[PDB]
Amino acid sequence: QAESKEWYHASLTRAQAEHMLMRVPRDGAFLVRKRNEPNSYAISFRAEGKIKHCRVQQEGQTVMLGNSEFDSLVDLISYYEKHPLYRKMKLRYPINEEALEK
Amino acid sequence: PGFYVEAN
Repeated sequence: QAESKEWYHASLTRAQAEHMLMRVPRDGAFLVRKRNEPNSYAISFRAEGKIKHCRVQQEGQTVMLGNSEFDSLVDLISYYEKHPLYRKMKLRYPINEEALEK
Repeated sequence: PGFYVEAN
């Protein structure tokens, strides 16, 4: 049920993600960005009133994050909308230029 | 952690 179009950025740096997330001061706000290392993404998110980043590693057709693994990035995000990602924080508010304009 | 944190 997570929708990549609402949170995914193919081309966005860490600094740009931070500038976006500063504008929506809600824990659980997040976006996902491709990194310029192969088979790598970052989830940039707010938790504990701060902006943090975690890496997601692709291996073959699956993506890995800590003790967890999924058939797609969309499925990983779906899972962490239902289960906590960082301490008690779940992914809650997908952030994009569209969201921010509103 | 460093520049990136570990997920649960």
